[PDB]
Amino acid sequence: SWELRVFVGEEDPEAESVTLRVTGESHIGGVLLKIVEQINRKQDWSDHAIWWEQKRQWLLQTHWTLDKYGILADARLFFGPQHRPVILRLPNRRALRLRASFSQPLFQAVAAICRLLSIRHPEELSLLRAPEELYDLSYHMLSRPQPPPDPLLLQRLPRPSSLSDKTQLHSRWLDSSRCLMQQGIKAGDALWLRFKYYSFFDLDPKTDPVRLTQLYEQARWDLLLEEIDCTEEEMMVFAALQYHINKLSQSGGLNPYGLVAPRFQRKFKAKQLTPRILEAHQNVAQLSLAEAQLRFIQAWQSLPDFGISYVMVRFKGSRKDEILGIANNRLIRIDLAVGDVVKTWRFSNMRQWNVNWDIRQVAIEFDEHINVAFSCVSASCRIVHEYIGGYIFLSTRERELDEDLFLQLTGG
Repeated sequence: SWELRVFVGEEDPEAESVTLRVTGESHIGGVLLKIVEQINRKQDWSDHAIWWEQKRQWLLQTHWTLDKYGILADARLFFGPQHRPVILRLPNRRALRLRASFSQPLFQAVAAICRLLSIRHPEELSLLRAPEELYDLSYHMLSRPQPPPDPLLLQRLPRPSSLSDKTQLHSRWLDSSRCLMQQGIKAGDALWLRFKYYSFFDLDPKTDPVRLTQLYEQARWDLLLEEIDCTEEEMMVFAALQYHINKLSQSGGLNPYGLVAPRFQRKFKAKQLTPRILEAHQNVAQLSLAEAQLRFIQAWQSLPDFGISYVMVRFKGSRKDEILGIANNRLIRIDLAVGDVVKTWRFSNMRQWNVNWDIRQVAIEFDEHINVAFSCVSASCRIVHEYIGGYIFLSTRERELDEDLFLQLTGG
């Protein structure tokens, strides 16, 4: 019969404490009720749990003992709500304040978020942490395209200018087999909701207005912020489509600099840009809003670099860092000295993929005993492993969401 202290403060967690006589045989459900007991307040307690700092783990096993968990008098235990506020930044750039579980595995939290936002197929989306004002929930904000930005915003936001720059984003993906609390996210932090896997199941104009709009917005911002490349001509049709989408949104000058990537803004005068955009607009003026959004997506899907998530890696036996491209059906190896793809491995030929955790190295086996190994320079082994297994999991879809398969394939 010994002494266990549990932190109980809401604002500063460590401000208020409660102290309990616990016997090592004490069950988590018991200690939870003993904590609530020594708190003056009356409220709903059904969301509260204990976070064990040292093991980075929630004590969700109601009927395990402190001994089973390995808790002693030194363990730093935090009693608090499982659900906490986050700022969710949407692909359309708007922010929303939402309640998220800090204890569910991330993919469940994403499924919940997407359920609230009426976005089908949440398995295609995930969350990114912050790099190294606020709106409230509504249909209009989620379903209507957002007006063209100030051109100055485009010129002043950070933009990639090399293949290697494009690896930075992918370091920010959270682990979908783990919970937010486990991954360093605190109440009130910003999380970015993005389409992660460029493999969109059953995307139709009619059924998915929020899904369509958000995907469109993600594609749009990738182009405007030069996350993906396109030609001059391609930019003019992208610009014409944005203009058309926006004009249709409004009724239920042209400012062409609000419609094109900065490299075009700095190359062409607004006067030179307008006629070319109007010209391209002639080819798309007949389309409905949803048809034009789909058209924009399809033209984006046709770009040479489309659908590739770049990760900086070092292949086994290699003396230089190289780029690994992750696409929906394949892995590609890019030699930075060459500038070119030098090797492709098809997912159709993939047998098994693992992380050897002692050397922090991804190892993949292919048909005819072809073996590829590499350490991860940007991102992490967990990121690459999940991305690969995620794609394989999604290719299963033609046939409810088989969560167990997803977790085995992504190494959770």
